[PDB]
Amino acid sequence: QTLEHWLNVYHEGGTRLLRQMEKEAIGLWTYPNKKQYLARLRDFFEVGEN
DNA sequence: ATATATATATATATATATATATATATATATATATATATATATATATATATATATATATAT
Repeated sequence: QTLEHWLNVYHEGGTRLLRQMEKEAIGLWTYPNKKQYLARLRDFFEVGEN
C-alpha cells in the first residue's frame, strides 16, 4: 500500500471503491472520521492521546 | 460459544425552502335565447238593411 496506489484508486472511483478495497486487501484500515483513526494510532503505538 | 448491553456507520424518513403547474372561488362581461309587449291585419260572429222568392191581409 502506497500513496500513489491510493491516488490511482481514487482517480478510478470515489469513497466506495476504497471501501471495497478495504475488504479486498489485507492489513489495511480506513476511517471516514479522524477520531477512530487516532484511536487506532493510539492502540498501535501504546500511548495516551496526549 | 451464545445472551445481552453499548457504540459506530449507514440508510431512511421528515422538515424546510423554492419553482412550476393546476384548481377553485369570485367577479365581470358577453351573448343567446326566451318570453313578453306591441302593433297590425284578418277572421268570425252578430246586427241591420236591402234584395230575391213566396204568400196573405186590407180596402172598396
